[PDB]
Amino acid sequence: GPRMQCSVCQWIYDPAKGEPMQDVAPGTPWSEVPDNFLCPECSLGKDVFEELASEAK
Ligand SMILES: [Zn+2]
Repeated sequence: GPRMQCSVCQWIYDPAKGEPMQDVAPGTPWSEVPDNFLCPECSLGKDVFEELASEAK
């Protein structure tokens, strides 16, 4: 259960919470996360995004 963050607004993405109400349910691979996804605070082209996501191992 990793978590990412945007180096713009500073929004942490916890797969344990995610934005299931945005076409992205918890426990989702950042990879699967459709580029359509845009930080609700600093959208972002998913380019300024890093870290990990989705719970595993
Ligand atoms: Zn953000």
